[PDB]
Amino acid sequence: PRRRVIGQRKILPDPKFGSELLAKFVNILMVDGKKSTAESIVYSALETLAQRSGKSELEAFEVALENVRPTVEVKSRRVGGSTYQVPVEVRPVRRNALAMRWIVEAARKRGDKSMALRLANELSDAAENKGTAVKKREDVHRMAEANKAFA
Amino acid sequence: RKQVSDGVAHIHASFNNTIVTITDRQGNALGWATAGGSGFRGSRKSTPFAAQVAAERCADAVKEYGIKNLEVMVKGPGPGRESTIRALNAAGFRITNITDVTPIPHNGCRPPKKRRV
Amino acid sequence: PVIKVRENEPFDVALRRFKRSCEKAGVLAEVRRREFYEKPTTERKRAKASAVKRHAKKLARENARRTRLY
RNA sequence: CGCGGGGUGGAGCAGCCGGUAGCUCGUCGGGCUCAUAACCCGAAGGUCGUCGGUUCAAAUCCGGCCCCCGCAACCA
RNA sequence: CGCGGGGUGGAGCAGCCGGUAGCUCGUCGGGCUCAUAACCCGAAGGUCGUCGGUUCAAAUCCGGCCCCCGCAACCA
RNA sequence: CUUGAGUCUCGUAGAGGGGGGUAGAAUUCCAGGUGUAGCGGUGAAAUGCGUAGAGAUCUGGAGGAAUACCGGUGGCGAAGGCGGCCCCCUGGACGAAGACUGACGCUCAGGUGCGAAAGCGUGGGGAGCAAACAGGAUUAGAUACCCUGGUAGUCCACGCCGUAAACGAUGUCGACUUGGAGGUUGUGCCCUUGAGGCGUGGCUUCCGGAGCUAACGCGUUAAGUCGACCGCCUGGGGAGUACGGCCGCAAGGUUAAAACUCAAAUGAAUUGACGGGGGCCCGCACAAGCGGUGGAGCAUGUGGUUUAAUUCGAUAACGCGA
RNA sequence: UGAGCCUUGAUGUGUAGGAUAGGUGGGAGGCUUUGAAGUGUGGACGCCAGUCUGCAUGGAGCCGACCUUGAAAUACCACC
Repeated sequence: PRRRVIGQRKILPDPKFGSELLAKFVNILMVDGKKSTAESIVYSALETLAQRSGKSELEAFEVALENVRPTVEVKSRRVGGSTYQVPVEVRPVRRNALAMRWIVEAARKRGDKSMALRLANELSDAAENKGTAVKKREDVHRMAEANKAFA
Repeated sequence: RKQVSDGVAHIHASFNNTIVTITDRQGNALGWATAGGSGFRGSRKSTPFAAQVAAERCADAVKEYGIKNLEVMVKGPGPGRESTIRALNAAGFRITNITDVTPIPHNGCRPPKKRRV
Repeated sequence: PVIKVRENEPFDVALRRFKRSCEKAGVLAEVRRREFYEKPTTERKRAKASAVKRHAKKLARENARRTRLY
């Protein structure tokens, strides 16, 4: 907004593991204010992922995230007659959220049956550096690279 | 090809496009590169970044001449004036002279007419 | 703006010196003025108007300065 | 009839040794874009005219056939 | 009469081999637009003058007729 | 007679004028070397130039035009105008003292001359730029703006043209009326004890007093206070046009009406509103996000059409009065 | 600067692999004081693994069917 920046509101960590990032992820996943279901889904996926990849639940989730975080994004300035995309370094708070949102969109898109299972597959892909979220991440990077001249 | 230790970089810096040309000290060009040729078009090649990468390309080109010392002559107004020379430096030559080599008439020829925009 | 790098001189410093020399020369400005043709009337008009602006800036604001703002 | 060029991904131009199987525009997806063309990423389209053979590498070297060229000569 | 051009979607200009059936403005819907024209998307309008035939491809190659052109010649 | 006007003496500064030389930079082209795929251009493109070697880069040559810096609300000129250096011819201005002439002055209808740019004629020249023209864009269209080219012309010589917002939109000459801050160019004195101190002349930029002015503003360079002479104005359009004359190669210039027509037309300033003017600031205004509407079926209101009637109203109206 | 030729030298990665296998026939040991393996490198090619080769040093050994393979040794060989 124009006038005042405001402090971000408080977020509680999730009951199972006691973490803020996961709570944010479940929030992102949720729909229609239905939290209990969304967090159950998140837990189910997590369990499947842990089974697949070994490591802790959390650690695996974090790894998967790392593989879809963007260093740089682009924004439209357009000072000229035609529009110019300008890269910008994306801040720590934002990048994490973007990766989450990206994972969740991929899960929505996938063709598997259960939501939790789809999310799980998406996380596995991110860990392996395939899937959908990684592609979109790549595309973002690629656009930035193309418009690197602008800075 | 004959190796040469010392030579020139000519930096033709226009508003629309930068041209880097490495030559020997006598005048004979060794290699050249351009922002337009570096894969930059329109808005993108009229930029310092385009110019520096063109400079980098030119430097790469004259690797086989094993040039070490270099003096630079900067021509024209443009973005690729400081950026280019920085890029050249980075490429790892001993920069010896920096000269400005813009053609300034002493009120000779009539320039073309002012644009109406 | 001919320049020679001194012995054990940093590159960046040298670049800065060159930039300063160019600024002093007014080469870029020179170029800018010669890009296309200025009508004599236009040149006269610019010069005069600039002088008028300078004089305003010198005297009227001084007068204003005498009085305090708050 | 004889003699030189050779025959391809929707069209075209594909790196002397047979192991590389392409690039432009084109259609679709997306991203940007006010728009469009542009730009970026990725994707479907093969026989290498054909019949065979030297060889694990073959369309890629050779024997024949069908065409596209180019030849220059002929014609009672 | 004889000889060259050919005959279309409301008007016009439609890619040598007969299998492509069009584009402009025009009318309607909508979207934007302060407005309008513009811009974008989509939509109704055919016979291909006609009678036939070579052929599964025909208006698309041919035989005749009706017109539109253009011809250049004629006229007691 | 000497105050006005002029001459003589010595200096001063000046892009003042005319002629003739010359310098350097830069553009263009030519010839050649190096070298390799782009260059160029724009908001973005494309036309255009490029592998027949461009662009870039170096060497040599040709030619034309103009003179960076100095350079300045600096200077000179009646105005137009005048800008690299040199030389030749040449006009004016100012100051310093003296000496002389002795009203010789001011203004000026007709008249005469000079008079930017464009334009015309004849002969030269032709780098760059560029009306016209051509192509590429943009656009609904784009006979424009932008891009790529490009001829008259711009340059020189000699003639003509005689007009410009040829403006300070302010005729010329003279006298008088408070001030400040400068610039420039002289000149007198002063210990120049230092770039200074005190004067006194010329030209010149800005601010401002009295006064003047419709106001804006002008204000010792008047638009103040007065005198001399001239030029010009008499509502807007029609019209600086027609006819006629004079001039001109022509383009056209100059002189200059009438009918008819309207009740305005104008100037300055004021308050608003507006601006694809400028500054500062705000709002789910955008941006960042989440969920919708627009497609489907149904509900509901409206438009329309239909009807005997489809009640009337609302149209920031349309689940509204209801 | 192009381009032939008597000649004597070099050149040749399917994957199986000692690793830069052109093919046929005569063949089981060719070279080594008109100087063998190991070292120093000058110039070439290159699929970056290496290969041929000059000069110096060294002075008494490296390479064979091998294990594999459609085809076996550049152990000598002539034809191209």
